[PDB]
Amino acid sequence: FDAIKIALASPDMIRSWSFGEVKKPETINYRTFKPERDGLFCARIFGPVKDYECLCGKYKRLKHRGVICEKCGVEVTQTKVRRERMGHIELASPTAHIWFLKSLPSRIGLLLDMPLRDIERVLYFESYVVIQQILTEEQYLDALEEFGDEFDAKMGAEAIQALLKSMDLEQECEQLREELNETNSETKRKKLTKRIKLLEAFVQSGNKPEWMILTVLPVLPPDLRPLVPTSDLNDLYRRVINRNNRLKRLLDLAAPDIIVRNEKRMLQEAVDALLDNGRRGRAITGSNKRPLKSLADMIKGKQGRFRQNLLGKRVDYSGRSVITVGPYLRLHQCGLPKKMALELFKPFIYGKLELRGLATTIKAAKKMVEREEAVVWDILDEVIREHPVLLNRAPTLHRLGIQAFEPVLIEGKAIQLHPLVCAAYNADFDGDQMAVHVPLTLEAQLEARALMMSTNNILSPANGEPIIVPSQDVVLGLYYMTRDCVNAKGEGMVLTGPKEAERLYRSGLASLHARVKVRITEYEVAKTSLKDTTVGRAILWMIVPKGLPYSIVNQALGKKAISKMLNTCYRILGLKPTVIFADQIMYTGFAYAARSGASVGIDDMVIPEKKHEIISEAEAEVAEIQEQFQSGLVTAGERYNKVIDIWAAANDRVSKAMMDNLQTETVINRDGQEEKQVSFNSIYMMADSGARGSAAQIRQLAGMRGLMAKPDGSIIETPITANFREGLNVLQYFISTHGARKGLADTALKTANSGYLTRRLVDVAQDLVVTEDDCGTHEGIMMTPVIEGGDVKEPLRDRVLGRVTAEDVLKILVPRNTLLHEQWCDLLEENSVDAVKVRSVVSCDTDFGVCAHCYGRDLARGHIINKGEAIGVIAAQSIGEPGTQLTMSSIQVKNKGSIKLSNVKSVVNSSGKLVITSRNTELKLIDEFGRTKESYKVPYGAVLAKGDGEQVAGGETVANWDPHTMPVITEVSGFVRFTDMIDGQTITRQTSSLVVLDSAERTAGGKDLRPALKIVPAQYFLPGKAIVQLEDGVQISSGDTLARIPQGGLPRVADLFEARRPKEPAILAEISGIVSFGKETKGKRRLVITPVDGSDPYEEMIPKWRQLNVFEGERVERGDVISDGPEAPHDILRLRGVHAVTRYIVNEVQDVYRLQGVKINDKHIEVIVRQMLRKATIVNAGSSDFLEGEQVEYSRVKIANRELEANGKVGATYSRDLLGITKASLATESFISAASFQETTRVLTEAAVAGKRDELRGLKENVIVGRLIPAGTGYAYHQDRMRRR
Amino acid sequence: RVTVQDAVEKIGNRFDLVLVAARRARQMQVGGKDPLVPEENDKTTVIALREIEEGLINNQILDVRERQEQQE
Amino acid sequence: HARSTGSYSLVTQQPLGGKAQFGGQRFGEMEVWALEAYGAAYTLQEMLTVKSDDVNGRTKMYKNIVDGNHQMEPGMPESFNVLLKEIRSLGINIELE
Amino acid sequence: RSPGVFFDSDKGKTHSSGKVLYNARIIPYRGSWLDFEFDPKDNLFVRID
Amino acid sequence: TASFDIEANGKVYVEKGRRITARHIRQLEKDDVKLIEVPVEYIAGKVVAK
DNA sequence: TACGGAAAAATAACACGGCGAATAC
DNA sequence: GTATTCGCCGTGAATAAAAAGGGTA
RNA sequence: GCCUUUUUAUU
Ligand SMILES: [Mg+2]
Ligand SMILES: [Zn+2]
Ligand SMILES: [Zn+2]
Repeated sequence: FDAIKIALASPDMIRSWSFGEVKKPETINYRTFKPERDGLFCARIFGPVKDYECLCGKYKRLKHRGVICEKCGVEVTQTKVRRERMGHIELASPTAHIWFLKSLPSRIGLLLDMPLRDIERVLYFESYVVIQQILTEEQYLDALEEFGDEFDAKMGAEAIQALLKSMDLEQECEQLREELNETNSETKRKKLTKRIKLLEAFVQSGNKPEWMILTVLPVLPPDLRPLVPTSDLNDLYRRVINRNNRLKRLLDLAAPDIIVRNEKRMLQEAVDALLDNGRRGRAITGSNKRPLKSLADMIKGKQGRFRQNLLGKRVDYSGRSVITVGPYLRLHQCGLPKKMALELFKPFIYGKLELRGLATTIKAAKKMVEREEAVVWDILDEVIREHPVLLNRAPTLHRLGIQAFEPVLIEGKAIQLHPLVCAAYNADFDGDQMAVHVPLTLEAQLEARALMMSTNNILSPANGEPIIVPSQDVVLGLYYMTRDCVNAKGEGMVLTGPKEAERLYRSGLASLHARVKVRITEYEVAKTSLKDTTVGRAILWMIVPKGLPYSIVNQALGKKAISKMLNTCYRILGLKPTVIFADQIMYTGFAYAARSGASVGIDDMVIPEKKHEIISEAEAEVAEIQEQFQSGLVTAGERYNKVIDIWAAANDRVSKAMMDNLQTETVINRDGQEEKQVSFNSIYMMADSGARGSAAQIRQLAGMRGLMAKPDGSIIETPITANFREGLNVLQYFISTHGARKGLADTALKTANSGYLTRRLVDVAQDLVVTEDDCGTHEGIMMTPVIEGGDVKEPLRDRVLGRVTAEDVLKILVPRNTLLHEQWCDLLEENSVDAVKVRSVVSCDTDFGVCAHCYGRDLARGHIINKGEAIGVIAAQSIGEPGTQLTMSSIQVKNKGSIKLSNVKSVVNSSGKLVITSRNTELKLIDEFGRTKESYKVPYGAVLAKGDGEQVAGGETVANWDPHTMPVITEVSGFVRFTDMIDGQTITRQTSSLVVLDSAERTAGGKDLRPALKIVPAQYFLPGKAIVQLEDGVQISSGDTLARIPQGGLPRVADLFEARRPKEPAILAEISGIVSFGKETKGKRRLVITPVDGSDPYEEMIPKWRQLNVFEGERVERGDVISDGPEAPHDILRLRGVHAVTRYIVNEVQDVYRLQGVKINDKHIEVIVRQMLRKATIVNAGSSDFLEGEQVEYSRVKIANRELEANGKVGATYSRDLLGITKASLATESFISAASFQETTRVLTEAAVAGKRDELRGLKENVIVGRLIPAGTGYAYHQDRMRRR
Repeated sequence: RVTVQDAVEKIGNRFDLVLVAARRARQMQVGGKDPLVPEENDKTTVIALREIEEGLINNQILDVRERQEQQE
Repeated sequence: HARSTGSYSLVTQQPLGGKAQFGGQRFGEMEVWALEAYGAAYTLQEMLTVKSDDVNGRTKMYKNIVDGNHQMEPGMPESFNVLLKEIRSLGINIELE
Repeated sequence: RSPGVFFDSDKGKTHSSGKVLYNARIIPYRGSWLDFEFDPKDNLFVRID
Repeated sequence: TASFDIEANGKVYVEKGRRITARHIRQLEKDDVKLIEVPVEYIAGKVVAK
């Protein structure tokens, strides 16, 4: 099959699926386990329960395949044929479908142009409709005697089916087509544009409206709801057939009208409870108080087929046990147990036994395995000598959770997961029990060796740093070697080479760390020099490859230092000398850690003598602050900020006093003067290396742990004065748990949110596959690193690392189609230029994917991204992976740089200050080399001490402003005249000071009159709640103040990726022009801009509690905020631009990513917003086919536009819509991929009424339908499939 | 084998390497096809990758070997 | 718990859970995305069809591994046929082309 | 939750929309829950179950 | 906070159009008068509740 | 050997966005 | 006609073990 | 031969 078409079930199509008709409500017989005639499990209707055995017991021995008997009529067949054959029931009354009824919007409600409330009153027999208008039961007795001969009315779904039979599809669509062309409505147009979209999609899929109302209801096959020695579905099916049989008992005896309306309602409620649960008048519960599982409850949610049985299928030839260290084995190897791998490779044993000829059958080969003799293990090691085996963690919130290995047979039922990939799994050896998998066939084993092996998984897909990072022990063995000590054994002796240092240390006459001179041979060709190298660093030179330099080895080699040592070996040496180098790091870092003896103890770290004096000073410092509060010197808020000020300064004073007692404490007499050298404490060796302890973790260990947080978010006033070495107090440990149990409740609850964020990120980005090599488009975004902070954290070295540029930047410097390598990115760093135009993901215009050169580098391989790789899945897995890592004033230019102001119409002031006039100002600290390092967005009203275009020295205050009061600044100088500014009506004066009244609390005498201030030209208007200190008759300058106007992490990733509006959205300006005040007597301020060439009647809606950023006297610009606060993701796309929203979502996700310390590349978020920009709202139809009000995909309007550019008619433009990770994953094509995410009761009704025959594109679709993935080597199969079709 | 970086530099794309090694493994399993590499005790997964280590098996020259078997 | 072949579930043709039920390891929706991230198209097609879904395939695979041939055949997954009958049991038409 | 009068509040950004909220919960040992919740429209509304 | 001034037998206690401090609370307690003069527009903003 | 479902249960009562429906101005 | 609040509705990680319960007289 | 709830426990 190549496509799956979904539509409405016809009454003839339901009977075409069913081979028989069921009439019995009871499932089977009560006495024996044999089904009755015309039952739910009957063999005549569906098929026999045994393999080639009739129900009576006469036709056996497999001598027939399609015989039909005459005694019982049972068509004997296989057991799996019973899983396919279905049944149907003939209902006495029609029944409305509950999925199409309770959906939002209602499919039955939009056809009958009724809301949800009245469309269910006629269905459950409370009201009547005609065959329209809705009349109740008490209006039906008067309708038969007044208009009874003109119109006829019924109730239930029979009247709904008769009304859908009366209306026509072409007649109702014509009446709605002429209504949308002439209407001045926005909210009413939204209700009508979804109704005509429902009608226009019926004629394209050829679905009648009467097919939605079910006259015939199909049932499941009996193997789909099997009885067991009582289920949660067959008892629910007994609720429907009992109601179906009772309605057949009412027609023959001429039942009255009162009893048939109640029986049809319970028949309608039985189908409403069968096909759905939770969307009715009352959800049906079982006998044991649990909610009963309906047909919808077993298709949606975690317990549905889409998540438990189509995405969560259990896997044979696959086991699960805890993981171990296993230091003796190689990187591509692990450890599989003897009796476990024998049970996993059980047909692999049977294949090798029949190949050699030991057991040439399947029966005696099972006896050879279960006997466990000596010849079974020699067969087993030949199979598992080079067989790849997938090691798999049960939570995989990352790409590296599934890695292949080449295991060896060991004792013990635990797997020996490799320590080098232990940081790649992000899972320590804390007793975690996790799965294991094998590939059976040879085309799947090569996928494990070429892609899933641990050898070629060195670099992380998230960042340029390798994911193979030595975490705790191998880095500790490396750190004890690479150290310098005076007065050591064998100090100041010559060595012939690096291999002689192994002879020097294993004999025991010299220490592991001694300042000597070893001869080394460095490569790129061989150079030799006698440099200062200790004994431990000389062990490393036999471990590193030839071409690795020495300048990366000569440091202390901590965890942060050897992260680049593994990266430089991948860069210039290649992958083939990386696997041997990484294994020999793990061989040396483990074996020398045994010889190291780096431990933890009470004699290792020591409480410094300055700690007991600092705590005695801090307890004496809080005594005078508390005595000042009793006398009344400070307030409650000023005292609370002062205690944390003097304790965090004491926490930083005890941090440095404890650090020097671990850095330069223990000294040894080196035959002379007592010199200050680095201490050899094992706690500092685990702290300077950054292996397992940070600078703040040892601060909590030997010193006081500092300020702890409250559960609501505040800080404890009195922190822990003691430390963990001498023990805490009872209350000190109790307030220590206020941040520890809170952080662990933060950890155990954000994994349910980041796990939901992992599903939300993949399900919207699974359609995006790289499909082209080169397209030819020069469109892209402008790249700028983080500048708003004081110090640069992520520069342009790691920002544009491995991304092909769109347009060639200047100092011809770089080409266009050339990928930026590690040498090309360093060429951009030495030039010190910014504003690089690179090819972005949202700028590529291809079908169901992006180009390979428009993406960049994979950052997991050394070359470019391969054509046919899941490019949206590798990024969405590296977004939820830091989700469980993060938690759920004046200016002072410290650095040196020349100031620069953009889009500022600065004028002269009275004192010569660089006064600003625009709202959106951004400072640029341009250096002498040509780049910038610092930036600040100062508010409107900041007085700059110096102008623009000169150098600003470091440590000098350049500006100052007031954040609480917003002033107003004119443009030119001149006399001031109070135009329309009178007192008594709208201006009162409080004592020497003037103030304008608020628009809400003012009287009814000055509501129409608005104040103004014109020059004597430009007119300046002031808003309410302002203080005017200027009197009439005083000459003022341009920069003088005229009106004083006074006033976590994972939710930020969740709110921004869903493209939702926050609690304080920032309003943007549509057309640059003149903004007025607004209109009163409305309850909310409205914004209107009437420029010369703009749109006049456009109006906004601003609440009264919000304030206006820009003034109504100054000219507004497109891209200036009206409300202060966080910018809304929907308004930055529609107004500022398409390339502006992809810069805002990335830089704000990366803003909260730097607070935790994780490094995620910017292109990984850029492939998510491309799957958020793939839905668009077309602004004009023109020569196109679909309606303007209809919202379709960007991939559908881009191929249709290229067809128009080849023709004579022009192409219709479109406006993109930022549908989030929840919105765009549902309202899209490939309905199989949308039904697995969520809203299976809704999006399957959205696809049945609209056709939506998917073209087998997408990754979630091919997983559920079970065929080759179009984002691997199956893309080459899909490439040949397009060549076949 | 240990690493696949020497076989991927002959073909380029990684997903094209799996397609040519799977078709080489099908010939070594059912239809004879003794390899030109020295045969060792390892399985046919490594033999499908050892032939691309020196470059005697490629995706372009494996299709002309399938047509050569069809002419005989 | 290790399972090569054993008793399957009666609702859908899939393995079971627990060591007492021979220990069929559940893959899960989180591990499908980690398998398709590398581009393992032949492995992900095996992991949810030949292991569980293909009842006509897992017996032909079990006759193929004991023969000595590691060849995977494309088949119609019966676990999707479990899903195909669930939508066909409602008033929604769905077919294959 | 103990049976009695519970005065709750959700400040910050949880169902606030720029205003503080005060909901009073009278819960029994058994029966129907009685709630008195506010709104951004500044009108006391009663909630039962 | 009211825009008008509250008088009691020719004694001005609350200034018109100005927020008073806490000094007028204790000063008013010693000379409690049960009748003051109020304009007609201040009562129209209230509810009658009877 | 029969009906499967209703009203009482001396029921269990969450939280953060979202979509459509019933009002105030 | 235009918002506006709200009733109901989407979602709330993943993975192993034990227990009852599988309609009521 | 199972399935679904609930509880405990693990990452
Ligand atoms: Mg763990
Ligand atoms: Zn028979
Ligand atoms: Zn492109």
